Amino acid sequence: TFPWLTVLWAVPVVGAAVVILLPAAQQVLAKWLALAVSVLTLAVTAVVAIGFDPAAAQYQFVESHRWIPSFGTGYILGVDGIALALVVLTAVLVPLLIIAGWNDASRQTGLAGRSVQAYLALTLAVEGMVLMSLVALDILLFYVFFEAMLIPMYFLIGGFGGENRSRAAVKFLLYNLFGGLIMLAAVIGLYVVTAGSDAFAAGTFDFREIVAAVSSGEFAVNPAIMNFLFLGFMFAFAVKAPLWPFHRWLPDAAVEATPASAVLMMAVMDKVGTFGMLRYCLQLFPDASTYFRPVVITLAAIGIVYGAVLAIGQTDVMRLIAYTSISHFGFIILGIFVMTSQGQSGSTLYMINHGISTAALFLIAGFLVSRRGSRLIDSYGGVQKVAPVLAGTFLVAGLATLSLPGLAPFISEFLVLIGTFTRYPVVAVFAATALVLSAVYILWTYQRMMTGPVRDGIGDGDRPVRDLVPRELVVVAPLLALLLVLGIYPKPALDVINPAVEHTLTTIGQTDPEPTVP
Amino acid sequence: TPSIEYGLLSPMLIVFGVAIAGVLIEALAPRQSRYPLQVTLALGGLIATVVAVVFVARGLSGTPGRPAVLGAVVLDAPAVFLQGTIALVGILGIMLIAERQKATVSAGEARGLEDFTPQASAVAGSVAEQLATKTGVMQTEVFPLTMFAIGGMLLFPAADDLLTMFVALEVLSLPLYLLCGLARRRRLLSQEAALKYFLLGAFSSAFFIYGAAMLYGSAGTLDLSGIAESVAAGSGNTSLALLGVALLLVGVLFKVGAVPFHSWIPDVYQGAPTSITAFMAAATKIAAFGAMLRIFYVAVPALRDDWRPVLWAIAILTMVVGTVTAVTQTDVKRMLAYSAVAHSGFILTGVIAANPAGVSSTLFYLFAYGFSTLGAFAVVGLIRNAAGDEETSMAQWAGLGRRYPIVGVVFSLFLLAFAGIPLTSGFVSKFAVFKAAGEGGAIPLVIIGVIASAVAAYFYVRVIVLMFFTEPPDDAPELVVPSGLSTAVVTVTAAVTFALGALPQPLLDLANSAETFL
Amino acid sequence: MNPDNYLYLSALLFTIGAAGVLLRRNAIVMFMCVELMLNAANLAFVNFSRMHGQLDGQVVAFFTMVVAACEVVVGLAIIMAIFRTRRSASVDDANLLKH
Amino acid sequence: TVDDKAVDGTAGGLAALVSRTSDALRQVQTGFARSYALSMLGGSALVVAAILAVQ
Amino acid sequence: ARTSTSEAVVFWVVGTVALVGAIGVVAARKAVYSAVFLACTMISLAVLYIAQDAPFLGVVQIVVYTGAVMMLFLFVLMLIGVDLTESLVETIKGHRIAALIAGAGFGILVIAGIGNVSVAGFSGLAAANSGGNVEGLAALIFTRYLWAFELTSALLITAALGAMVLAHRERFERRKTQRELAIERFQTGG
Repeated sequence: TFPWLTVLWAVPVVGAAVVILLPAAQQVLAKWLALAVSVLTLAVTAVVAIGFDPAAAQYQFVESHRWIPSFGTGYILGVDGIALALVVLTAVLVPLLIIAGWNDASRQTGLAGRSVQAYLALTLAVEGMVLMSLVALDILLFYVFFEAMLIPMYFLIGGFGGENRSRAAVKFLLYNLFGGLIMLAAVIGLYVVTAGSDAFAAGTFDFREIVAAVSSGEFAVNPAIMNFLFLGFMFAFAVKAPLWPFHRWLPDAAVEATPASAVLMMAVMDKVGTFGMLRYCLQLFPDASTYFRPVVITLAAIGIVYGAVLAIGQTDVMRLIAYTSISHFGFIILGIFVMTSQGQSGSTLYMINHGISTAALFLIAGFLVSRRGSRLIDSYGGVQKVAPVLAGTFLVAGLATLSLPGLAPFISEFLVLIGTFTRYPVVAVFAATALVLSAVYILWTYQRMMTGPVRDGIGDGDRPVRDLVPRELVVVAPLLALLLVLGIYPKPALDVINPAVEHTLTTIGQTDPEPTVP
Repeated sequence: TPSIEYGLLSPMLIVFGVAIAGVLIEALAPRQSRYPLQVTLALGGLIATVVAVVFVARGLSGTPGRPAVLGAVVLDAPAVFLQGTIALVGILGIMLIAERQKATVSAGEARGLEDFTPQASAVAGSVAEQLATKTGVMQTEVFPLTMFAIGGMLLFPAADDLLTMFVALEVLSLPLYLLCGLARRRRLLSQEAALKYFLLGAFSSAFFIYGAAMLYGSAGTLDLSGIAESVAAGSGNTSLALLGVALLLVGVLFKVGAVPFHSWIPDVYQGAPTSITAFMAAATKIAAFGAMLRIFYVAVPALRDDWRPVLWAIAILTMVVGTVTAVTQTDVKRMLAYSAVAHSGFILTGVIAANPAGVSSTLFYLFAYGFSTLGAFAVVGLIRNAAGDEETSMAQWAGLGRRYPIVGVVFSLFLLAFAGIPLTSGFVSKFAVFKAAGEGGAIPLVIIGVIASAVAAYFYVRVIVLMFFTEPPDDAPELVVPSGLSTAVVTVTAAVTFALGALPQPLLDLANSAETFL
Repeated sequence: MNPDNYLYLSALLFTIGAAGVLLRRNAIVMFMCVELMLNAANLAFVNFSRMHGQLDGQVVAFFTMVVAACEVVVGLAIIMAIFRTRRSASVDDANLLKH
Repeated sequence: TVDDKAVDGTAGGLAALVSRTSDALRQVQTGFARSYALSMLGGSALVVAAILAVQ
Repeated sequence: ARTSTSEAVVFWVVGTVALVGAIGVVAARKAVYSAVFLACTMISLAVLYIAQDAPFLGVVQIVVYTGAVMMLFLFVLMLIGVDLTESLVETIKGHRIAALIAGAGFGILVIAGIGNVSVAGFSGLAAANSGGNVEGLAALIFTRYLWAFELTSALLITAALGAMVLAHRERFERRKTQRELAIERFQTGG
């Protein structure tokens, strides 16, 4: 009965509170304490995952309390296979991002000496609020945390960043908050509809009850209202997890923010968009999702190819990785909205693999960018000679983001592509071209940077490119280790994800299409 | 003979008797002892008023409410809620008003941090004004005037007939007309603000009284319940009822500051003393909206189909013009003024609900928003130019948060609350009003309010950008903490804005229990 | 003569009062126009009270006159301070706060 | 080009529209109390709307 | 509902005076003329109140507004001028036309809203004034409207406080006395 889920999200926020409250002189102690809180949250995640039985009921570790009955929302947490997977992703990443951004806040001034403490506390608050969103089984609670986590990252981008930090932070927050406010419109519409229907005792936000009612058919509502509410949810989840048209904010912010914070935005937080698409959009609005399924599928595939192309066209390392993440988000959304067990399971595993892979690749690029203070690709050359280990890890990460079977991401992309073929073969081929496009923007980048004659000031002067330090080794090794393990033996993660995907597909009245042959 | 419910009328009676006693202190107390007594007499009185209200709340536990003076005053749950809110906001406002100068080397410390000119009758910058400042004299008459305003604003929600509302409107307005012209610096601007507010307030009150005349003509009575019986009974002149409702609405909308009638607020809030700005922006909004709730939920419910379409448009305009005009405003005080303009429309949405959820949401919105606005204006008062003038140009605020992380964080909390980001009372508040509007059939207003809030988040966020994401300029304004009274106001206000956002069910149950008028 | 005529007159007077507040710069003239609006409201109250066979509106006229007197005095105080600072009673001159 | 000019350009155009409209509205605050009073008296838009609400 | 033709004549002449007085208040370019026109309008409205079976209200109107317009005339002489003939020239681009249009529109709309009302039942005031018009007003004021009557005291006090705070000038700006002036190196005669 222990509040495992509640503690899981509480610990990061309380840790941020303690950290920001430390004396400025305890900066080193602040770093260590933040790392310790992250590790404690990861241990909580470990116990939650171990106790979770994917063969058991859909929702586990369910904690329920009354929070705001006037709004029909209660503090209800419960972790399913998909939420468990993303929770494990967030937990494993956050300590690594902390030890990745160890010195990121050193060169800041002001904040009464709390710049390091502010950085770490903001990171912890983001981690905890993302966790709260993931394990929240209350629509309004989830929206609360989903929208609010924009603010800690808005600060984390604006402070602790490059020259365009102000502009990129504003664009990020405004895009995402406009989406969130559209989802607030949709949330209030959903509350009104539930209040207008006899299926519920009163206007309700309990996700489980609403899902059960819509599945049981009792909660019968006009398809027009459902379409509009679905669109409201979709706009916010699309701007959050960048669906092609709305991606525009992510490139700048990822470029401007410090690499650890940018990875925290992309690998962890942006996932919450697709997560919502998987949990709410499909399981609240099955008929609307089906009706809009072709258009969203088209948008996701176009996003895949479009992000791949733009990454190809990027002169900037960080912008290239951001567009690569956009294309991978296109993959995730495509796999989620194809409503195929292969598709949804592959897209969940793809959220995991893309989180880890982008984290590794982007952090390696961030170290390289730190060594020489230029983000321009042409500013480098022959780095493979000076920093062999940096180049090796960068190549491994690229291979991961390249969807090579020897690494994790392939297992997912494949699964998604397979899923897309059973319902939209043209779209499946259109996305499969991204296998080629990924090779392009990955290997061309590595060629321009690591190979060729060593560029000026690369191995000499005041800005040489020194190899990876031990701390960067600690950051990098676990990520590549997970990539290898999940590529070789995804069986545990897939076994966790599949029951949740099957539950979802049963919920929305969809099934994997039968093979052509009888 | 008439029966006077003294126990009921206790809060207003206490405030008005305290105001009279304060005028006595001015009349027959020596100079040096006036301020210590007034701030003693005022604050205690309001605290007593607060106490009275809670007992009155206990008194109305069984019955829904009661009239007091043979009509003309009805203490019901909404009335006691609004009176308690106004009492708390008045306590905070008087703690701001009583703040004296930061005695540096001389004993001329005289109620200057309150921003009140030592002798308002003197020509600004005259040798007489300078000599008064050197001698450290203060026009303590401010304390009674403020109290009188509160008295009126206490009654104006509780007035149960047109004559009492009109008298209370004048009683609260005249003190504010006078107070707006007493600022310590930029005396020209304060005097202009006082003149504008007087002229436009007199205009609006003339409309208010003429509408009261039309309502009386239609109904044959001016007790609100009698007007409701007439309009519902169909016996009165429907056209006169409508015209009177419209003309009365003109005055009440001026008081709250709807876009057709908002033009005063920018100038008045800019030029008025920052303390008085903070006090009024909460108290007058609360009192005016309470009266408008009473008129639209007691006096004239039956004509909803007749006045709903009007408020709709107003609300629309209020949210749009109020927010858009703020997007490109460059002065912090004026930006907060336009923010108040927009939040008036946000309130009006939940008033348009015309359902009990409308009343509950409106009461919560007024409480939380009044507190937040008072805190934000107090903070804006703490920031000083090198010359002492309250630095309000946004450019001078660059890096203000970095130089003062605590005040920066508190002000950012207030801004996020105004934007309505979750975890702040401002979210819960806007959510409640929007939910009432949607449940009441006014979903389109919820959508327009969503869009308006999305637009307003930009100007709310640019200020946080200036505080934290920019390095302080060469001449950055310093933070003057004049006295522990202002600190207490800021702390209480921010703590309320945060707690009432995280765990709002306290005071939200009280808002619900105040959903019905007598 | 239909009693309603009084209301029309009141409506006219208020209207003129309104127009005055918009057209005349001199603060004293603005105050007199506001007094015209308040007195028009009083006339409407008196006519309606006569119509309804009760003195309520006549009572309300007293309180309106009281409010008019207090409003005029407050405006006079504000104008006296402004005139001391500026030596001008024109409202248009109080234009510093804008945009 | 599409990204920098169409996708980003649409958002930038919406921002420019908001900013231009904000400037145009802010011009409405001429600072003349009689202009504010003129807006309030044009508030008889409320009177006409409520009267026309019967039809 | 048609009141005695005598009342018709009284209304026509007196309301003509009142309407012309308001128009002169708005239009007279000498502020003293506008003050006198306001006094005329107040007197006319008092006459109308008397004619509408409201003696005390009309008489108090005459008294109090005699006082008020006298003071407003004094303030015109102080702050504006003794016989200053103001230009009344539109200083805000096109504002005069907009104000005229808005005022006329509001007047037309208010007249439309009022429309025919008296035809719907006009209960004379005789049953009310019987026993004393002032007696009835006292009954109402101190029984039903006692709270508003009390708050009029707050209005009065606030007006006094505003006058003292903004108008009264303390010692610092006090003008020197003749006694004071003669002194100080024998001022004004040395």
